[PDB]
Formats: sequence, structure tokens, C-alpha cells
Amino acid sequence: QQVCTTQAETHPALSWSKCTSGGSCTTQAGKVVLDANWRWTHAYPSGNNCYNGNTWDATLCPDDATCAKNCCLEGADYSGTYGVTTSGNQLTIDFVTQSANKNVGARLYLMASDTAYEEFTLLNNEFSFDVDVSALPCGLNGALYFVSMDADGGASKYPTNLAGAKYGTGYCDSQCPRDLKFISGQANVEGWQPSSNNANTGIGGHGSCCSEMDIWEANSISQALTPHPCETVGQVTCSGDDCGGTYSNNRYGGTCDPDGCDWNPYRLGNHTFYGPGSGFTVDTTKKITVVTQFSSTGINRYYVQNGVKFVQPNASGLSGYTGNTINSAYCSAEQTAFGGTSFTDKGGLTQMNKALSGGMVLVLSLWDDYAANMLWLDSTYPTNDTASTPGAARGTCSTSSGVPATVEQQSPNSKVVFSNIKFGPIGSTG
Ligand SMILES: *[C@@H]1O[C@H](CO)[C@@H](O)[C@H](O)[C@H]1NC(C)=O
Ligand SMILES: OC[C@H]1O[C@@H](S)[C@H](O)[C@@H](O)[C@@H]1O
Ligand SMILES: OC[C@H]1O[C@@H](S)[C@H](O)[C@@H](O)[C@@H]1O
Ligand code: NI
Ligand code: NI
Repeated sequence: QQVCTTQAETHPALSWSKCTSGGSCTTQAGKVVLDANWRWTHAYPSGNNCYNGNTWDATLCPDDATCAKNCCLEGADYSGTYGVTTSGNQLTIDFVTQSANKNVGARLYLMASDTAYEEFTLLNNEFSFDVDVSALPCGLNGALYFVSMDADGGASKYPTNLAGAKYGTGYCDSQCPRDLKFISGQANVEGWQPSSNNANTGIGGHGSCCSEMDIWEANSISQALTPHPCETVGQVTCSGDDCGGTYSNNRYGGTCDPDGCDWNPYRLGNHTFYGPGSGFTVDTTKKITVVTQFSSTGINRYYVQNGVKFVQPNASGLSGYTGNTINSAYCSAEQTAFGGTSFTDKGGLTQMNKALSGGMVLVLSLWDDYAANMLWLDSTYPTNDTASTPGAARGTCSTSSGVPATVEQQSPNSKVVFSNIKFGPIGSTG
């Protein structure tokens, strides 16, 4: 896509800490940028909208390449339109923001400069952050995660992307998302189908695949930590059902693992570890520090709340695994007990570790779930299963919860606050 400037693009500042062996940390002057899908797109250098509602303009966008030549991305009013504000090392993402239109959530990337995403190499290192999930009810997901995106949003590989990282281009994840309007310097117009249940979104003929490490997908009720390997580490474009994922007739027909080797303490039999109030080890009405440590043998997790360190609880009642670590043993035992082969089919932890040994971009987001109402995270899922089915119970939310239209009307002032990001070698951030 091109760049237009009727709305200025200024990346909100966000400080974070880089820590080194010894425990010394220094402040880093980062910024955040909104993902390109959220932007107004119109004719370059001016003219009609190229996309409006959930349909493309056929005149401006008769095919994928022409559309990218004729259409530009605009700047974003971060607070007024998208409900994104920063203060020092704190980032707030509001749920429903009404200005011209109703906007629901946002996806942001941490920047090293105004034209480059920050790239984190996770293996042998740890990532720590503080979060307030107190205003995240059933059906919402405040997510912090890593994806194997290009630092420049694809600009050097795809010269028809003139917007680059400055405008939040180049997203990919292990779902191989097809809802993206621009992928690899081309629009996603050919075969585009508008969503049945969402006036603002649709599903294109292409998706955008890459490795994904979901550090944190959570609300006040449940949380999950999930590696997703892909057969190619970095970004590749997929077509239709061969993207796999939720919007494809064969979930497992692609090159990425859309399921992941997920660790949700509730799903693994600990019903008192994480929840609202003093009945829970980690009280979701109060700030939580979440620390995640990556090594070749596995991923480890601890939490700090009110100065108290709590290690990840042991898996409880999971046949053949009594640890608290995402390692090859756990991932295999999970597949055996709960079903499925996707994670190991796509190379498992060995293949994930290849992405963890290269740069990944930090994503901070808030969303609700049109496909499955976040029931996979915080309720009983699938709907045909019940709490006696192995792996079915993931949280205490009602199976009727999380319908986007309902949560948007009932809980519009929901929000997530991420803060005090720290990164460095294992043992260095605490
Ligand atoms: C849940 O985790 C807590 C905190 O680690 C632990 O004390 C408790 O024993 C765990 N519950 C079960 C059923 O294992
Ligand atoms: O799609 C057009 C629409 O996009 C949104 S994102 C803009 O904020 C608005 O001004 C414009 O009319
Ligand atoms: O797509 C929804 C949800 O599906 C589950 S299977 C994945 O583990 C998670 O990362 C993703 O956000
Ligand atoms: Ni194609
Ligand atoms: Ni119980």
C-alpha cells in the first residue's frame, strides 16, 4: 500500500527495560504502532475509499496488485478512535471506542524506531511484564505475544508496500489470518468474502502465516501460554483452506499449527490458581507480574503479585505428566490426553525453538471472538463436550458467554493495561 497523510501518524511512546547478566536494566525508548487493518484506506494521493464496511471498491481495486498501487493507508488517532494511550512504561487498550464508528479492540506492535519493529530473540532469555486484567470479563482476550514478522513490515521484500512498519504492515501469525486487507504489498481483494456476523471484517483468498509464541492470552477469569510452530519460521502467504486455522474447512490443512501446545492452569486441573479475588493464588483484581523463560528444553513460567513469587502450578490429573514446564513431554501428554496431533505434526518445540532463535515482534492486543466467543479460553469447549471430557473445562465462564455483540454492549468500558516490560537473559529481570 501507499501512504496518505490527511491523518498524521505519531506512534505513542512506550518505555521498557533491557536487562543484562548481573540484573542491571536500562530504559529503552520504544513506541507502539497500530496494525494496518485498523486504518482508513483510500485512493492515493486522495479520493474514494478503497475499502468501506466489509467490501472493496471494484474501480480502485479490480485486482490485488492494482489495489495496492491505487490505495494508501492513513494515520491513526490512537486515543480518540482506537482507545490506545501510553504513559511512561504503561500501555492501555480500551475495548469499545466510539467516535465516527464503533471500534472494538486493537492490535499494536512495539517499535525500535519509527520505521522498524523491535525484534526480540527469546531463546535462553526471559520476558517479564505487568498486567491489569481486572476490567476484562468473560469473552475478552488481552493478548501479549510474539510473531516472526519482518522488522520493516515487508517493505524490502515487497516494493509495492511503501507504508512498512510505520503503518503496521506485515502481520502474520500461526492462524494464517485471511482477514488481512494487505499481505506482502498486495491487497486481499480476489475471492474476498464479507463476514456474515461482522459488518467491518471479511475473509480473503490469501492468509499470512508465521511462527507465534503466545506468552499471554487472558482475561480476569482464565489465561493461557501457547507456542505455535510453523514449517517455515518467517512470513509466508497461503491460499484459502491451505491456510488452515478457524476460517478454513480443514483447520489442519496448512503449514502452521493453529492449536499450539497450550498451558492453561485451569484446563490442567488447577481451579484455584488464577481468578478474581482472595479465593485465588493469583488475584486478577490486582496487578500481576508474568515472567516467561525460554530454553531449548522448554518454557517456564512464574508470577509475582504483591512481591510474592508463585511458580507455575504442576499439571494436575494429566496422565503421564506431573511437571510445570512446557516441554516435549508435556506437549505429547497433552495430545495423548486431550486429542490432536497438530503441534507435533508441525515440528513441535524443536521447530518453535527455530523461531525463538531468530527475531520476533512483540504484539499487544485486545479482542473479542466472533468464531467461538472465547469459550476455548475461559469456559467449557467444544460445546458438545462437558466438564468430564478431558481438556474441555478451561474456565468458569458460562457457555452462553462471550458473544461479541453482547459483551460489546454490556461491557464497553473494559480494558487491559500492560506495563513495565522487561527483557534479558534468564534470571536478569527479577
Ligand atoms: C494449584 O496451585 C497451587 C499454587 O501453586 C497449589 O498450592 C495447589 O496445590 C494446586 N492445586 C492442585 C489441585 O494441584
Ligand atoms: O472506511 C472509511 C472510514 O474509515 C475509518 S477507519 C476512518 O476513521 C473514517 O474517517 C473513514 O470514513
Ligand atoms: O484462535 C483462538 C485461539 O485458539 C487456540 S487453539 C490457540 O491456542 C490460541 O492461541 C488462539 O488465540
Ligand atoms: Ni492467490
Ligand atoms: Ni473445581
